[PDB]
Amino acid sequence: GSSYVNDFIDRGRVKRVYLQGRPDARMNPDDLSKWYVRNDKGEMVPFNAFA
Amino acid sequence: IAQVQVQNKLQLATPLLPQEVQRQGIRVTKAVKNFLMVVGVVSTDGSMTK
Repeated sequence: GSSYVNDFIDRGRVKRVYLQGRPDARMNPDDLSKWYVRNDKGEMVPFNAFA
Repeated sequence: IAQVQVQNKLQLATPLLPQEVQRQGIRVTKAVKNFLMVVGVVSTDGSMTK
């Protein structure tokens, strides 16, 4: 899901900033295993390891 | 009812305003052009400052 981060001026008018994943990286249930979450020690942890 | 309509349309105005303008809160007051009376105090002995 998207998330309103903050605003930005555009052509002298206030517009906002969203951020998601790519449109081809959330389409399948198998595409939800690309997203890696950071361990406290430093390295990456896969998402089908626990979820 | 003019103040009612002004801060009715201001509610629709406020989402496009920045987050900080929303967290601060903006105020709506009936405007009067003239000043009726200026009430002011002075210091006779020169002791206490401005």
